[PDB]
Amino acid sequence: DKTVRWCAVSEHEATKCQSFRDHMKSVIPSDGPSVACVKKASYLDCIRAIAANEADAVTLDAGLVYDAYLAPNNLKPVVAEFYGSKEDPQTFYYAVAVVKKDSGFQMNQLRGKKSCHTGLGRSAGWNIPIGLLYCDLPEPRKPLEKAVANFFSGSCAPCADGTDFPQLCQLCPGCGCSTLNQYFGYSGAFKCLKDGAGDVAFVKESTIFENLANKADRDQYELLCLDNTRKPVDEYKDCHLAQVPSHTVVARSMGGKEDLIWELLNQAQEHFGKDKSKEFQLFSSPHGKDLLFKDSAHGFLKVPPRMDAKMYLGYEYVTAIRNLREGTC
Ligand SMILES: [Fe+3]
Repeated sequence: DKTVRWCAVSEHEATKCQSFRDHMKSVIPSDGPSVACVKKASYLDCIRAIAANEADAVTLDAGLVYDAYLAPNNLKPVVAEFYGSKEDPQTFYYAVAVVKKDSGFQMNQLRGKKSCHTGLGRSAGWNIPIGLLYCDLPEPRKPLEKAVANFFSGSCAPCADGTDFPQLCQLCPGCGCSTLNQYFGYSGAFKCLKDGAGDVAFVKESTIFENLANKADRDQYELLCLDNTRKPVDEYKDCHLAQVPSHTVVARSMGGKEDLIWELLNQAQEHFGKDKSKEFQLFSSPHGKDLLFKDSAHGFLKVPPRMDAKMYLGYEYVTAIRNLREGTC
């Protein structure tokens, strides 16, 4: 019993959140957990809000989970999304590089091309691809934003500083850090490529399938494999950049309501999980893609007692992120 203040980032998420609140009210008893919606302009305002006791929960891509863990925020992962199916839940997904068929370039010929990123600091859209290309970048590689802006001939990296690094917002003026920016997130990064703004889109394995329903339309796209070859979009298991940890809901370390957060989400997935309700869907919405939780998610799993961001993410991934921030070739 009692309120979980969910942090909605911008308009579309705020609308889905208010719908969430309302449908949970209709099914959950007077003594069950309820939802309140707090709207912020970016995921960063959400991390700050939670730390400052203005909100309680927000789902973050694993790469952002690391930053949220850092002081002075010190937030921790409490609930994780899982993909695949309820039968064989996957707590990881694949980072892939989508390109158009016959565009004539491999992963080793990305210099000078235009790039579409989900957002600065995110797993598939930034950490993995930029980590792999790091030494191919021109010195000085610090700041990273400058070396990246100089490698490609223009990009859309939502949440990046357009003032200091304009080329990083060339494909999406302003580098908006929410769904208000049409080239934000997985589906936004894919639109950026489909529209012809960029040459490559750093997204996950399900993105193209979530956007193009016909196989004939998807046959016009390919994946860049690490062995400097290309494979069709269905062969991502044999052509991906890396496997990354699933998105996770984070909360305060003190007075964080993690029990209530789990109680709310567990009930939520039961009533509004995949194929559960005709009235409301937790993992989809007429208002946009990946709002509050990823559309590709099938449910939630509780994170073990007192697990910190570092242990949750793993040694490898945390090293990848570290090596990107300082990093020596
Ligand atoms: Fe992600």
